[PDB]
Amino acid sequence: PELPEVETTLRGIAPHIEGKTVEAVVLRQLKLRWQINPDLGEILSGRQVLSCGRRAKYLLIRFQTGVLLIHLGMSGSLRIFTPSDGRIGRPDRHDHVDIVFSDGTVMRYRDPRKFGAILWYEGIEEHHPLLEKLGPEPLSEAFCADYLYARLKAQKRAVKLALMDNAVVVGVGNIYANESLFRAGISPHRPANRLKKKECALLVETVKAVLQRAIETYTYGRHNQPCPRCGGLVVKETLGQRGTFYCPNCQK
Ligand SMILES: [Zn+2]
Repeated sequence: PELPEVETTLRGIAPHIEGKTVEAVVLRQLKLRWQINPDLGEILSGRQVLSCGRRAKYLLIRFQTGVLLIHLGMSGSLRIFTPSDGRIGRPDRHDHVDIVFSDGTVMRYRDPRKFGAILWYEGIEEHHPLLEKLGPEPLSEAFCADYLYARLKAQKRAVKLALMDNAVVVGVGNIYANESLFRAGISPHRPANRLKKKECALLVETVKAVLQRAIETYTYGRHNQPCPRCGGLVVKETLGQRGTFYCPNCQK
């Protein structure tokens, strides 16, 4: 799951649980990628979920005594059973966590590869070990032109290495990085320092647009095919330990 997948998971889960009271927590597994607190039932039972949100690939269920972090990893997913619909199908070898509310809603966590994580954190999200070294979120006004200009003035690896760095900004993997760097016309190999504000603005805007469309659920893998704007031979290179596609006639 990439960032937009987790965002649509959040938007599909938030209404059905926000404001509800946890009646019980059935644990069918205690070891994922990290150990699950073996006594989540008493911890969550009776305490209303105050809000729900996301940061990078981590879903956050904020209560009044802490926060529950859920990482779906490589194969993880969540599903909501409303009591007014159907029947709750019997669990699986891969349905590890149930959260039963007093409304009847049930939240089931499924991870056939046992790679996700369910962590309970009493403290400040700003200082979580898995969360502190993260940059600002795209889709947020903390991702401005001035932030990027101040963040690229120090290091100047190629633009793709900095864009795919979770410390610079979260959630832009290979696909979105390539697509956003073409649509901006800034080139993957440009020195990060040698851009300027007038292109950092348009690049953060194009990143936001690429991601925003990526969540409403293509210009990459197009080497040796003419470019939609220039028309150029767009090339494919392996630098950055990941595939790269760009138009050498546009992007500088
Ligand atoms: Zn072109």
